[PDB]
Amino acid sequence: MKEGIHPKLVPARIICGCGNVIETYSTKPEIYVEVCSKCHPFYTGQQRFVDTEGRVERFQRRYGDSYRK
Amino acid sequence: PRSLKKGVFVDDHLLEKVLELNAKGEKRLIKTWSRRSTIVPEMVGHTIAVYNGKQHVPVYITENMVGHKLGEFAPTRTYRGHG
Amino acid sequence: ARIAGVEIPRNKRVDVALTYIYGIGKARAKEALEKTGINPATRVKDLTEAEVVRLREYVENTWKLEGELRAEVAANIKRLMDIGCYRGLRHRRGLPVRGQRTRTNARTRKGPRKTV
Amino acid sequence: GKGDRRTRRGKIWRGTYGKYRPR
Amino acid sequence: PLDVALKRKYYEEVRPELIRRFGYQNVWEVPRLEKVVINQGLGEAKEDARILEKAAQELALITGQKPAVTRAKKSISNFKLRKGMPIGLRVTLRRDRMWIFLEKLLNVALPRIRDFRGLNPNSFDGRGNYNLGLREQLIFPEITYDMVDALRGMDIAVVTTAETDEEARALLELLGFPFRK
Amino acid sequence: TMNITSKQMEITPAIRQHVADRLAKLEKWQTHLINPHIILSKEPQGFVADATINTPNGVLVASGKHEDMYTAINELINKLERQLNKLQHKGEARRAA
RNA sequence: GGCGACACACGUGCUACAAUGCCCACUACAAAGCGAUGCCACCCGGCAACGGGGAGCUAAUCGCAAAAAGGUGGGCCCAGUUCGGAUUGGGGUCUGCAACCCGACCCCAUGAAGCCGGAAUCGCUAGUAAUCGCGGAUCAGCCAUGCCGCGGUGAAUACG
RNA sequence: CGCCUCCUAAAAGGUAACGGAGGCGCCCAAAGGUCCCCUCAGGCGGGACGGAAAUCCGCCGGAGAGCGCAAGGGUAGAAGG
Ligand SMILES: [Mg+2]
Ligand SMILES: [Mg+2]
Ligand SMILES: [Mg+2]
Ligand SMILES: [Mg+2]
Ligand SMILES: [Mg+2]
Ligand SMILES: [Mg+2]
Ligand SMILES: [Mg+2]
Ligand SMILES: [Mg+2]
Ligand SMILES: [Mg+2]
Ligand SMILES: [Mg+2]
Ligand SMILES: [Mg+2]
Ligand SMILES: [Mg+2]
Ligand SMILES: [Mg+2]
Ligand SMILES: [Mg+2]
Ligand SMILES: [Mg+2]
Ligand SMILES: [Mg+2]
Ligand SMILES: [Mg+2]
Ligand SMILES: [Mg+2]
Ligand SMILES: [Mg+2]
Ligand SMILES: [Mg+2]
Ligand SMILES: [Mg+2]
Ligand SMILES: [Mg+2]
Ligand SMILES: [Mg+2]
Ligand SMILES: [Mg+2]
Ligand SMILES: [Mg+2]
Ligand SMILES: [Mg+2]
Ligand SMILES: [Mg+2]
Ligand SMILES: [Mg+2]
Ligand SMILES: [Mg+2]
Ligand SMILES: [Mg+2]
Ligand SMILES: [Mg+2]
Ligand SMILES: [Mg+2]
Ligand SMILES: [Mg+2]
Ligand SMILES: [Mg+2]
Ligand SMILES: [Mg+2]
Ligand SMILES: [Mg+2]
Ligand SMILES: [Mg+2]
Ligand SMILES: [Mg+2]
Ligand SMILES: [Mg+2]
Ligand SMILES: [Mg+2]
Ligand SMILES: [Mg+2]
Ligand SMILES: [Zn+2]
Repeated sequence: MKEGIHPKLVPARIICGCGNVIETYSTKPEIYVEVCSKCHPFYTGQQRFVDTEGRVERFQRRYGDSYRK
Repeated sequence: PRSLKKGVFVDDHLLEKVLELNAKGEKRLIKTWSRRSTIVPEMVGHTIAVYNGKQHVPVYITENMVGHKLGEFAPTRTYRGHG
Repeated sequence: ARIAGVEIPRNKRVDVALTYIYGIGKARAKEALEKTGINPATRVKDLTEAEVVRLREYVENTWKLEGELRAEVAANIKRLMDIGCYRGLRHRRGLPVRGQRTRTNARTRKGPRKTV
Repeated sequence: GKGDRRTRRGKIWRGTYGKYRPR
Repeated sequence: PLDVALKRKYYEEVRPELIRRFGYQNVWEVPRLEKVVINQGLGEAKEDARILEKAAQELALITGQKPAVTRAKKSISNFKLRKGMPIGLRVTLRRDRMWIFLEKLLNVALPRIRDFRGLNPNSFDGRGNYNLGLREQLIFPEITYDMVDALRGMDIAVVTTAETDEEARALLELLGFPFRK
Repeated sequence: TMNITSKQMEITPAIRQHVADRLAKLEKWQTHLINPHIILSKEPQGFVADATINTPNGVLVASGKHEDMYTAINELINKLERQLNKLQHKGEARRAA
C-alpha cells in the first residue's frame, strides 16, 4: 500500500450490549455497539421480540358462545 | 363498542336462518335488514344481501370480516366525486 | 442508533427523551424507568452505560416499536381497505374515519384546500 | 391546554375524570 | 496474512461443506472470494461542495483503505453533470482487508440496519456474484453519530470465483450471510 | 369569493355564471369587492335580485325587481354601480378649501 | 336509509400558536340551581371510564360538590418544545331492543396545522371588558365548544 | 465571387452547368515534444438514494465509440484515455 494515506488497522475489541465480544481488526481499538449477530432477533432463530401472535384475530375472540344453537 | 358483559348482538331472526342453513347443508342467499347484527363465525362463507335503504347488497362473508357489522359492507351513500 | 434505533436526545431527561420514540409516550416513559429503577430525571448524557442497556433491554423486549408498529398499523388499515368495510372506504379516499362532518373542515385528512 | 384530554385541565374542561383527573 | 476469524472459518468450516455439497475434484474449483468493491455514487457533491473528502474520510475508517475518485463519463444536463466531474468513491478490497471488512459487515453492520429482515436472495449476479446497497453509513461500527454530518449509503459488490449463482449462494450463506428467502 | 342564493327557487349553473359575469361590471372601479352575495327570489309580480357587497370605502346594498329575471338582475347592477361610483368619488367633492 | 354526504364558498363559535406560560403534588375562597325506576355519601374491585356493595335525603337537614383562576412547593428552559391536541391504529366502559352508517367517555400508542393572521371587521364606558370555573332547561344517552343563568379575579381609556 | 469535404467524374490524374449536398475566415500553453501505462460504443444480469441515461460489479462485445469543429480518408499492433 501507498504510505501516509491509509488509516492504520490495529487489533480491535467490539463489545455488544449482549456481552458478546468480537476479536477483529479496525481503525479503532475498542468499539461499543447496541446489537450484533449474536443477539439480533432475525439471527437468533424466530426470536419474535414481541408479536408471537399466531393469527391473531379474527376468531381468538370467542366472547363467547352464549348465542343459541 | 358494545359492553362485553352484554352479548355479541344478532337480531335472532337473522341468527336463526344462519343455523338452519348450517344444519342442513347451506347455502341459500339471505336477504336481511339487520345492518346492526354482528358477523358471527357461523356466517363465514355465506353470501347475505344487506339492505342499505334502497338495495339488498350481496355481501360475501370471509374469514377476516367477523368482528364487524353487516352495515359496514353495504354502504348507504352513492358518491363518485365532484366536477 | 442507540435506543431503540432512534438516537434519542441527550441534554434532556430520560422520560422526556424516550417519548421521541414511535410507540413510547409519557405513560410508557414512567413504566420503563420504574421497572429498571432509573431516576426518571437523569439526562441521557448522564446515563451510566449499565443503565442504558438496562433501559434499552426492557423497552425493546416489552413493546412493539418503530418499524414493526408502523407495519402493523398499516396492515390494519390495509386489511380494512381490502375487506371493503366502511372504515376501509374512508381510508381508500383519504376522507375522515371517525364520523366527523365533511361539509366543512376535515382539512387534516383532506389536506390544504383545492380551488375550483 | 383545555383541549388536551390527557391533562388535568382537559378533564376539567370536559367535566370528566380518570387517571389524569381522579375523583 | 493476518489471523481473522472469518478467513479461518472459510478454510476450516466453509470449504469442507462446499466440497461435500458439490463434489469438486480440484482444490482450485471450490468457490472463493475474489474481491469486494465498495462504491459511493455520491453525486450530491457534484458541484455543491465537492468536499466529499468527508466521505473519503469515512470509507477509509470503514475499510482501512483510501477510496479513489470516480469521475463522470459524459456530461448529463438533467442530472446537472459536466464530463469529468467528481461524482463518488470506489475502493477495492482484497485479501485480509476484504476479510476484515466482511467480518464486521456480517457481525455488526447488517444487524444495525433499520428493520433488518435479511439480505435479498435474488440479488445474485447470474454468474455467481452478489450485490447489496446500503442506506446509511452509521451502520458500520467505526462511524459514530458525533462524527457524521450527512446520510450517505453505498453499493457493495461481492465477487466470487463460483461459476453459478447456486455455488455462490452456498459459499456466501455458509460464511454467515443472512438471507430471508 | 362570490356566493349566489336562489331562495325558494331553483336555478342552473348557467344562470349563476350569468350573474357572476354581470356583477363583473363592478370590476370597472378597480376596488375590492369583498364577499359579494346575490339573492334571487320569486314574488307574485316578478323576480327580486338582492345584493350585499362590502368595499374598502363602504357597503353596497340594492334590490332590483322586474317580471324578467335577467332584467331584474340588470336593474340590480345599475343600482349597485350608482352606489359604487358614489363611494369612489364622494370624497373628492370637499377638496377645494 | 337519509336529515351527519363533500372538488369548494360564507356566517357564528371552541382550542391554540406559549415562560404574565405548560405540567405534577399539596392547600384555600363562591353563587345560583337541581335531585325518590332521582341525587348518591362512604367501602371494595379496576391505571381509568366504570362496576359491585351500601347509608342519608319526600331534602337551609342528605347528595350532585371538587369550584377554577388563586396560594405553596417542585419540574420544564425558548426548541413546533413537557407549546398545541387535530388525525389515525388498538384496547375497554356505559346508555339504549339496537351505537355500521351515526353516541358520549376512559386507557395505550400516534402527536397534524398552527411561530399571533391580507383586504376587511366585531364587542365593550365599571365590577364593564378581559379571564376563571359552577348550575339548569332539553335529556335513555349525546354529538353543548350552543343557549339561559350564577358567582370568583378584575382593568384601559373618553381631548373632542 | 476565395478556401475545405463528398458526389456528378465514364475504376490513373484532370474534367463543366445559376447541377446535387455540407462546411471555413477559427482554435490549443496543451489539444505541443518524449517516455511509461491504459482500451471503446453497445447489449444483458446484478447494486441505497438513482431515473432510458450519473457512479459500482460480472459476462458478452474488432470496432459500430473516440479523434475540438463539415465531410471524407485513416486509426485500438492508436492517431483514442
Ligand atoms: Mg513503495
Ligand atoms: Mg518507498
Ligand atoms: Mg413517541
Ligand atoms: Mg360524530
Ligand atoms: Mg385559555
Ligand atoms: Mg399538551
Ligand atoms: Mg486453494
Ligand atoms: Mg438474481
Ligand atoms: Mg463469479
Ligand atoms: Mg455505528
Ligand atoms: Mg353560490
Ligand atoms: Mg350603466
Ligand atoms: Mg337516520
Ligand atoms: Mg340539520
Ligand atoms: Mg358525517
Ligand atoms: Mg362557490
Ligand atoms: Mg362552537
Ligand atoms: Mg378565545
Ligand atoms: Mg420560540
Ligand atoms: Mg411536531
Ligand atoms: Mg409547520
Ligand atoms: Mg408536544
Ligand atoms: Mg377504537
Ligand atoms: Mg351511531
Ligand atoms: Mg393569547
Ligand atoms: Mg384594515
Ligand atoms: Mg353606554
Ligand atoms: Mg357548564
Ligand atoms: Mg342527557
Ligand atoms: Mg473525380
Ligand atoms: Mg471520382
Ligand atoms: Mg478519377
Ligand atoms: Mg499530375
Ligand atoms: Mg450562380
Ligand atoms: Mg456558405
Ligand atoms: Mg498533459
Ligand atoms: Mg458497458
Ligand atoms: Mg443495468
Ligand atoms: Mg433503485
Ligand atoms: Mg443504472
Ligand atoms: Mg468513429
Ligand atoms: Zn449482541
